[PDB]
Amino acid sequence: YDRHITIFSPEGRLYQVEYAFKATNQTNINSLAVRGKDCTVVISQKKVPDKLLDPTTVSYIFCISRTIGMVVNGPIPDARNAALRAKAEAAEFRYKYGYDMPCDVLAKRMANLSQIYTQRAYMRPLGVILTFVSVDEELGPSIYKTDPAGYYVGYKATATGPKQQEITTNLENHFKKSKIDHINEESWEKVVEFAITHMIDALGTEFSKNDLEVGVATKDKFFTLSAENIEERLVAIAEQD
Amino acid sequence: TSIMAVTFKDGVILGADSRTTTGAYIANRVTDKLTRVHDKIWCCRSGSAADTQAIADIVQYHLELYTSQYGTPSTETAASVFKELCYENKDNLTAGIIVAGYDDKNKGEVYTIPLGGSVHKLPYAIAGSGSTFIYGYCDKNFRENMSKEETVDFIKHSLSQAIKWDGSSGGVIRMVVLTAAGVERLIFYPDEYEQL
Amino acid sequence: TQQPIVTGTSVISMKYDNGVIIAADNLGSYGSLLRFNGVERLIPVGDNTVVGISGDISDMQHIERLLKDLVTENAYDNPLADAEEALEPSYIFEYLATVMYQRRSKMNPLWNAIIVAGVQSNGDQFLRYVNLLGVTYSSPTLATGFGAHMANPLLRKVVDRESDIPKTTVQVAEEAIVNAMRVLYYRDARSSRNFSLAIIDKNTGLTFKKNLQVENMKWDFAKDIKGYGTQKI
Amino acid sequence: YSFSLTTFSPSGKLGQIDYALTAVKQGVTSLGIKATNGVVIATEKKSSSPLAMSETLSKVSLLTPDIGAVYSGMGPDYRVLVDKSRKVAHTSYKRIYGEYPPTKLLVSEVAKIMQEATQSGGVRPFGVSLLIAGHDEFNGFSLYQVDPSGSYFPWKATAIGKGSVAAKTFLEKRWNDELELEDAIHIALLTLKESVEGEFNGDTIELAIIGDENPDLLGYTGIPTDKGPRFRKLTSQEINDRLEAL
Amino acid sequence: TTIVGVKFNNGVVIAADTRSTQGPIVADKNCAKLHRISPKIWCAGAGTAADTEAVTQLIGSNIELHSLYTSREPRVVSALQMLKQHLFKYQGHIGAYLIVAGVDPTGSHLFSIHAHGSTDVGYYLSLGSGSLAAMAVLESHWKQDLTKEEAIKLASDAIQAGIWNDLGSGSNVDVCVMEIGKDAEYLRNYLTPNVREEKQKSYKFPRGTTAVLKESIVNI
Amino acid sequence: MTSIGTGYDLSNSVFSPDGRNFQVEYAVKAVENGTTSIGIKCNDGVVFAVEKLITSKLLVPQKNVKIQVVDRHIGCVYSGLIPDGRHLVNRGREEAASFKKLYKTPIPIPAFADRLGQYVQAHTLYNSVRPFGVSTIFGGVDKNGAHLYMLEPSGSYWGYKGAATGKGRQSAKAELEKLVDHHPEGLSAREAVKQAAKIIYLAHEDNKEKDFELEISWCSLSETNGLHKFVKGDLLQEAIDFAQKE
Amino acid sequence: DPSSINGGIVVAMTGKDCVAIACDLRLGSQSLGVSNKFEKIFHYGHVFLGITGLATDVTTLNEMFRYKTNLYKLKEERAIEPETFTQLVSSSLYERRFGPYFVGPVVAGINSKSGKPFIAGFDLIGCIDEAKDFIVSGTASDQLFGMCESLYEPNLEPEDLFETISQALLNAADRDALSGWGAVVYIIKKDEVVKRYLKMRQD
Ligand SMILES: [Mg+2]
Ligand SMILES: [Mg+2]
Ligand SMILES: [Mg+2]
Ligand SMILES: [Mg+2]
Ligand SMILES: [Mg+2]
Repeated sequence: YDRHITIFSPEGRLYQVEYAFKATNQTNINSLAVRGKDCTVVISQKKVPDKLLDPTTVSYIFCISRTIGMVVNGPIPDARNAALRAKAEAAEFRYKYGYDMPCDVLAKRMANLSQIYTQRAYMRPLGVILTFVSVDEELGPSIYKTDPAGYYVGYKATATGPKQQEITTNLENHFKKSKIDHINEESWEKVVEFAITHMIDALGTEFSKNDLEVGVATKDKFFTLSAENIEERLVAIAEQD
Repeated sequence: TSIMAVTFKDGVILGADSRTTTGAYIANRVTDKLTRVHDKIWCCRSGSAADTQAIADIVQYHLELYTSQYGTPSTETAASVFKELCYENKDNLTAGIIVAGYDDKNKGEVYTIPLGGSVHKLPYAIAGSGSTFIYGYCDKNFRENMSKEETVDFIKHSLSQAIKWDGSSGGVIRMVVLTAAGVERLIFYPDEYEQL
Repeated sequence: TQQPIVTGTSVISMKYDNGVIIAADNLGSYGSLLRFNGVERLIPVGDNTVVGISGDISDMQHIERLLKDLVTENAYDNPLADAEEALEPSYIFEYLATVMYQRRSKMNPLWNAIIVAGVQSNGDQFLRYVNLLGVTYSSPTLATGFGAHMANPLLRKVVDRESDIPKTTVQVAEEAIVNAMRVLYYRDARSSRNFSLAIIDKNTGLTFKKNLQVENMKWDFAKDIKGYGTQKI
Repeated sequence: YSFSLTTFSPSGKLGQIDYALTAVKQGVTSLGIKATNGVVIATEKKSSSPLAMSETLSKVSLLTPDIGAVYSGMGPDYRVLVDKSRKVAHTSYKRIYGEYPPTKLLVSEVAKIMQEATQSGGVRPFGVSLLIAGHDEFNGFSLYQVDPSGSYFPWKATAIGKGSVAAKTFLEKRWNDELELEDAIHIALLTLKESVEGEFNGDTIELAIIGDENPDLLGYTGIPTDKGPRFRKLTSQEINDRLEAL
Repeated sequence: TTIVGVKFNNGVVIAADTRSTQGPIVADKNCAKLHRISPKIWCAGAGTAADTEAVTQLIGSNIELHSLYTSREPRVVSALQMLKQHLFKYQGHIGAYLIVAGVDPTGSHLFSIHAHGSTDVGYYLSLGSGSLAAMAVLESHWKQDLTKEEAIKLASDAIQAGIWNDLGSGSNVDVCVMEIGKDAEYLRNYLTPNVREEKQKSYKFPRGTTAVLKESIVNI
Repeated sequence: MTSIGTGYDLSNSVFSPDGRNFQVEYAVKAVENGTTSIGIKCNDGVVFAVEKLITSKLLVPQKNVKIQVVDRHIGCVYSGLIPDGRHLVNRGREEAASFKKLYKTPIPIPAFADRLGQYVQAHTLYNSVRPFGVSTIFGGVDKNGAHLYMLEPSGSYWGYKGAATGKGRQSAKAELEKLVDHHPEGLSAREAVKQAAKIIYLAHEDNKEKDFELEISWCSLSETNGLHKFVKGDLLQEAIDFAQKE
Repeated sequence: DPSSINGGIVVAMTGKDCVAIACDLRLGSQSLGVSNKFEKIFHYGHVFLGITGLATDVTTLNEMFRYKTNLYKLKEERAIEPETFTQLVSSSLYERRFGPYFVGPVVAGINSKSGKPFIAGFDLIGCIDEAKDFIVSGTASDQLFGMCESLYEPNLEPEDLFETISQALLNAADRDALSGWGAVVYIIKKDEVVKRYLKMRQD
């Protein structure tokens, strides 16, 4: 049983959950999220090798509510299952309580749903890591990330993917040097540029406008960038004349 | 109540009186009957205040859910959602609702949903106890494709007259303007509209 | 529906030698307020059927949607949906009759009277009535509500018995229908001057005429009617 | 899966409960100390990344104004128990009597919740042990441990999780029945200092007390009969203060 | 019953009379009509007294759970949505009529709510049998940008109007002051303008006045 | 790859230690045994085509139709276990009708895509069902233009310029790719029809042993007023003649 | 209405370190007097409950409360206090909001910890009369209000409280066709409870 359903192994471990974590790297793409003074930026690689694909339909970022964005690390169908659920939760919350669901509250809620799949035998965990961003009305720029174990926490910044330790250490170093926990830029564009630059650095690769996708949360709304705006960003950081 | 919504050349304008009564007592003299269910989709409310608030609330929830899943809902779609709730629960609602929206293709749209839950798309719509008194006035003064200013005037004149004759209407005249430029709220006080 | 709010008055209809005609005015009333004036109450289903509806307009709209859904469903996995396996008037009728009787029997009627008009695949005229009680009947002419009382007697002078049908042309039937519409406008306080008419012909198909107006009225003599008894001026 | 997943083995032991305990024994150390004028509960805040903000999570939770809890084992199991515990305090107690439940009865409700996960079809037991500190008017201050089995025992002091054997030992030596809250806080710190590998400050330690009523935390004045909450969580600052003059 | 609400430059004030009536009889001459939903959210009720109290408690409990769950201060609009949805679901049969006032992280708020589930918002409101008398005062003396002390005076004058003119109302004035940035300030019997005069005599009976058939000790 | 995931491939919704679901990948092997089906997004529309294997001359020609309509505006074609394909289309028809009932406007193509996707992935959630043994190519016209999608047994779907699945999918994909390269300015619907016939013809060389019949459908703003229609009569024969010439 | 079929009254009053609670003995069916011994006052530990109204509900509520308080004592390991019992009565009543027990309960008792006298009344759906001089209930509640507001003064000694609550009950009852036919009075202090049966008119 213990290799197949969410029951304890003699070491008090849950294998299907551990294996669910392995699933999250299967799309072989990295994401990072960073907070500005007044915005939150989420960035994720985009690898569309098959030329028969419509790249504009390939996305692991989702607009959960007017203010909450989500980026997912893991296979797209579990990704879209979660995205649908969070959207529904966020709508129900606003209806019942009369204000917009905070990002950390949505994260906790999804964390709880996730912990339930680790406790009930008949449901499998989702093979996904959900990064939630917003500029919360009370907490300011916010990043909360949930995993298949039902765990979540808030972040100064975070990274998820096969090369996440690389990007993470790239960020920690920067935040040590800087002595603040966010990027001191008001322009969301400068915050996006920052994130692209540090991801390029940590992954040892350059990007064209088709190699990534970008979400941006501000006080007013969360939105994603067209390939055209992404290009404009890539130009801003171009170091060649 | 006196509520109307009027399509015009650049979009649509919603108007309403601000009086809510229970018996002959004016329980609220500054009611806001112009209710938002999406960015550029709003509605005018008449009938039971509990019913119309409860309906608009649930419709706002449906369109929020719609937006996160499917994208921007059309004015028609909003009218559909209202209709479904009004028709299916006809035996337990008193709601007379005008749905009015802007979009880049149709510009302004107006759907009136009378008691019973039928739905009617119209170039303009009047409703509420006070509208009876202005049927003839509105018929003779409405033109298609009026300017914003001409439209504000039409509504001001219309609702001013309905307020004059209807005990269930009064207070201030509220207006909401839906166009490409966005959402604008207007207000007119008795000392202005009572002289027209 | 426990009681009607917005309503359409008479739908009227008759068979003629090669098909059927059906008409209904464009009014949606609200008690004694003549509230809406471009309300279409004739509902074509495919090329062979027109469903005319009176009564509660909310319920009419609900039935419209049921009909579109039938059309949609019938086409699923149906390579002959536009041909051999298209909807027949008789299928549309039987469905509605089933629905009306079910709703009556749950004490929650669709508050309507309905006439279904069309031509069957073998060329036979189809004309049959159903209402909020689930009551059904056919006759060479059918009319609902007020029209049952004044249009029927007019229309029966044209097609009085089954044998009159092949002796009756579109031209004659259409004239009879229009005249009845004028008479209803004279005497039905909930009628409008504007109406729709549809002909379904075994040869020419469906012909849907929107925006007809009652014409050629007599009001002349009214100038000479003064007082109510003794008054002379 | 409509059958128990916790079942008896031939030795009579229930494996899933034992394995649940193993998970608990693997968790970060946490402890509780009961004084004459209060109770303290404490744990370490291991941040699983420096980019994580540990303040956004809380291992010590207020259940009622006079009752709080901490845990070792699986965090998400704990989070969920906390939500359930707060609700049952209202649904089975406050909405009936207009009063918050006394500690031992609230402990008893949480015990039920955990027992149920060890018997109902289709579920694993919870992988946490809780320490629960409370006060009530008729029993005064108390301290309980609840286990994955749903068993609970009252303690004068105890520790759970990884470094619990040494911690229970340390506590056996230093504990006496005349500690005042301040002694108990001090001892809790010294105790946690052994278990703590790595950083040790007000930012990697979570600590709360059940002590005197705090009228300043009530949020309103005017009902003089209205008691302030006895539960208070110590700030980062307050914890560092004690640490320097340790 | 007479309850009012009055916003001021930095918060909101709520007030009520203290008479509860079984028909034309006064059951409680010093009753408490100002209820707490949460520390800084308070409500006053008219209508069916049990419904007013019960629904207060239900939402208060839920608001508390919500607040613990979300780690946020409860918001007045949350009490509003929860109450109106509950009252609507019951189609008027829960005869609660409430003025709910409060301050939260988004500012200061004032709402009314009726048994069928409809809600209003304004700077000054009244409910209950004495609401016409109170509203006559509010309509005569309200102005924008009241200080705390002015809104207390105005609300207190309005309750008085009902106490004196409404048979449904009487006895004392209770106020609660919810100022932004401060603890809610509940003033029980802020005014007590109706003390019984001294009776003309004591009606203490001489001991043994009352005839007894039998007597016995009961054991608890 | 280990193609066989021994000990983890015996029931659906089980994660293998490398985070795979083998039952889903096995469901894919059945899809790869199906007949070839394709979709081509064109300038104002979409085209569908399928290979139909004439297993016996006892089959009656032009019966046993494979392409299905959903609502009035969406086509679906699938390869693999055909009855799984009908099952999925039945679900799509309810979802479409349900959307149209509340919101009045016909279900937009990306919205329809996600309804099918969630339903398909819901069948990778539990061991009490098996995954769908079809890949489905589908799409149509909405307020935002033409859309074409392909949906796999996992629930995974994306939008496509051209899509192919079934036995001859590698061959078909290659021709789909040449087609893309050769038409940067776009492809008319009529052109796409002919090109579709050619592609199915080339793919058939994988099932060359048996005869086949070609089935083609489209949905195009200018050709069918954004409704789904089967390509028939002269246009069909014209495409058949063209395909054969190549 | 159901609350006047059987008839009967209850009154409770506070005094100095004492409370008292009293009731008539009548059970009738409209004009027909049937039982001469139907007491309306019960106790669970040191908490007293009086109940007027429909006799069948009087009996039902008693059993319900004995049940609830017994479980309380077992679980809580101490007997319920008057304040806590008051809330319990309220919520038990409200639970039947739309099909209520036709009763007017009254609680009296002394908190074992504060030593503070406590009384309360309820409407048929649980609304609490927090008043702490006197509480009245039953078909002669008007009469009782009148008698209490007149005769009552605060901080009566138990011996004096006994005369006051007796005369209030007796005189209210004699102006009510549906009340009377005997009475019982409890004088409750910390260490002693005395029950007395009053002599009254039998018409
Ligand atoms: Mg599971
Ligand atoms: Mg007026
Ligand atoms: Mg009484
Ligand atoms: Mg008597
Ligand atoms: Mg007698």
